[PDB]
Amino acid sequence: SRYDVTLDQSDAELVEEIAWKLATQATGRPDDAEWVEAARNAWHAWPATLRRDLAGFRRDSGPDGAIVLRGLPVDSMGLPPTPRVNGSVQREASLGAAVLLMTACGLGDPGAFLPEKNGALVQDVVPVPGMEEFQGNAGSTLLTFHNENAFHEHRPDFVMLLCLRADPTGRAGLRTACVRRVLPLLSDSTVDALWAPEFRTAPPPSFQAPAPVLLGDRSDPDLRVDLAATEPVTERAAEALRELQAHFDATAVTHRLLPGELAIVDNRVTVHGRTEFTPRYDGTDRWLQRTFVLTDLRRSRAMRPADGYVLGAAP
Ligand code: NA
Repeated sequence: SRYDVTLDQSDAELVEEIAWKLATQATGRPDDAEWVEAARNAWHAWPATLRRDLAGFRRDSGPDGAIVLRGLPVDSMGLPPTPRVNGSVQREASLGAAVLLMTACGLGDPGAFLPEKNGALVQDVVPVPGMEEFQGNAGSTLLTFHNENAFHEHRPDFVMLLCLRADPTGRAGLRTACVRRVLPLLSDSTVDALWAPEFRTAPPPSFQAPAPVLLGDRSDPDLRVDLAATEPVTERAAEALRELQAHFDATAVTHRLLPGELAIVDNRVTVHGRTEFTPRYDGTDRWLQRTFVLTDLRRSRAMRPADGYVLGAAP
């Protein structure tokens, strides 16, 4: 499958060399524009095979709206214990930051939101004691299906998750479900409901009108939904969300990520969630790093002071 790519040894070694050079030699640190520039330049040193694979995915993300790359460099011997604080981010140069920011610059540009993880471009996904029930990075209860930052006009176009350390307990898996798999299975009444402006997705409290869930083309729509946050404004809308959830559940691909695996989710067409797990809280738990990609950074300029990578309020 061209949506499941394992790097061959030659390509894996080259990307490792490139990532280490960026991580150790580039001036500044990942959130600095000069480091993102070094990452952009380093991306273009990647093997053509992988650049072609990513370009193909950007053009058409396929029936599941997701790709996984396996065999990317991660510093397993050098990895510290899994962080255990909420809001954990990667401010220092590292191999994980190098891989994520290079790939972001290949697909578009990286971006982040000031009210979420303090606008860091590379964010940790790690379980935190006391946050078990949270619908977010720090939680370990079932994470309900959603588009990332569904409320936001400039929500991520892609969400990238690089696995540093697998969940040792075997119960955690990333779940992705694409509107392309479910649209043909939905009832006419549900489809009609999802095109109507009868859903309210209010911003989270940290970020300080009724609209449709389905967007764009009738046969190949985008979608905008968060099954935790999106509120139906009518009864048919409520029924539509229940049917949509059911079909997401039935058609979702579930992935237990392993070190060196990079999952890239097309957030225009694919929702994601996560199964429940019981953290150990002993430094050995699941550790992903996450970076958002904007396919056209220019569109959010009004929200990006100094033409930076951190989106805040407009106008
Ligand atoms: Na998410």
